Amino acid sequence: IHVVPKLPNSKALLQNGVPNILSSSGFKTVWFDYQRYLCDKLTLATAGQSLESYYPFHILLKTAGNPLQSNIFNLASSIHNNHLFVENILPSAVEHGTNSNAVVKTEPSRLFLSKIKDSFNGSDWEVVKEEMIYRAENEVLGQGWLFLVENNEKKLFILTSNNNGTPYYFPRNQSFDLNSAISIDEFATLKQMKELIGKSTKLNGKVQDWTMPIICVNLWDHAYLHDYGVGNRSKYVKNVLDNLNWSVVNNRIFSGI
RNA sequence: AAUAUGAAUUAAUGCGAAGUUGAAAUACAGUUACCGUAGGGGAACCUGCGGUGGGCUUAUAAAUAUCUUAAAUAUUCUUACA
Ligand SMILES: [K+]
Ligand SMILES: [K+]
Ligand SMILES: [K+]
Ligand SMILES: [Mg+2]
Ligand SMILES: [Mg+2]
Ligand SMILES: [Mg+2]
Ligand SMILES: [Mg+2]
Ligand SMILES: [Mg+2]
Ligand SMILES: [Mg+2]
Ligand SMILES: [Mg+2]
Repeated sequence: IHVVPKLPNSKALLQNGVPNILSSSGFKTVWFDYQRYLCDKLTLATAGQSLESYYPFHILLKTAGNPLQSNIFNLASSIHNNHLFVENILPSAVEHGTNSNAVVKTEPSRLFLSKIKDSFNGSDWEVVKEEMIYRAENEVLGQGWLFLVENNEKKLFILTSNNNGTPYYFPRNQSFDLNSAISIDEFATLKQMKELIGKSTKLNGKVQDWTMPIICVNLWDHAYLHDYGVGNRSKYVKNVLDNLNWSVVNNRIFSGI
C-alpha cells in the first residue's frame, strides 16, 4: 500500500496553508486530498503485482517504456511530481514544530546562480523566472508541470510537461501538444527522439537519460483554481517562484564533495 | 500253539586301509540339477513322461523444451522503517 508521506509542520499547514502561495483550503486540495487520491488509485492499480514494493519514482522508470502501463505511469509520475512541488514550496523542511521557528530566509546558492548565468547566456535569476512564467502560459494549455532541470552537461534548462509528464525520461516528457498544430522544427525534435529510441538494443526499447529536476511547479487546477481562479495561473506561478524553499532546491544540485 | 536256545542255510549293512575302471555332482561342471515313475546299462549313471527352482526377477532409455520493463529499480540492508 502506498501511503501519503507525512509533511513537516503539518499542523501549521492544515491551519495557515503555505504563506504567500496557497491558503489552508488550497493546500488541502493540492496535497491532503489530491495526494490521497493519487496514492489510493496507485495502490488499486499496483496491489497484487510486483510494482507494489517499489517507490513511485522507480515505478515510473520501470513502466516508462510500456504502452499499456501508461495509467500506472501517470499515477506514479503525478505522485512523484506533486511531492517535488510541495517540497520546494514548503516553509521549512526541518520540523520546527516544538522549536517554533519563524525565521526561514533561504536564498539561491552560489552554485545555482553560477549555473544560471552559464546556461542562460548571462541572464539573471529574475529574468529566468520571467521566461519560466512565459513558458508555462504558452506551452501548457491545460494541466501540466513546469520544471527547471539539469542535464548530463551541467546545463540548466526549462522543461514543461503536459498532464503527467516526467522530467527524467525524455521519451515521456510530453512537452509537445499534438492535439494542436506543430511546426516543422517540433516535428524534427519528435522524429529525432524516435530515432534515438530505435538505436537502443535492449528488448525493452529503453534509453539512458540523466536529466534531473531542480524546481517543480504544479500547473494543475488542483493547485491554483481555488485561490487564484481560471486565468490567473501566471500570478500563481510568479508567487511560487518567488517563495521557493532554497534549502531544498540547493540540495538538488550536485556539488561533488 | 507260544517262548527261549542252537542251527544247516541265506539276506542287508558299517568301518577300515587301498588301488582299479570311468568322470556322475559342485561354475552355464562343459547334455540345467533334482522329485515321482518306467525302461536300459561294468560302474557311477543314461533315456522317456510330468513336476520343482533348491538355475536364468541374472530384470536398467527409439535423445531432442518456451516471450516483458538487467537494474537511477533486484542483488546491499543489523531491531530500522513504520
Ligand atoms: K548329468
Ligand atoms: K527322476
Ligand atoms: K528320470
Ligand atoms: Mg560326460
Ligand atoms: Mg561331469
Ligand atoms: Mg551336467
Ligand atoms: Mg539307453
Ligand atoms: Mg525331464
Ligand atoms: Mg546351481
Ligand atoms: Mg536365484
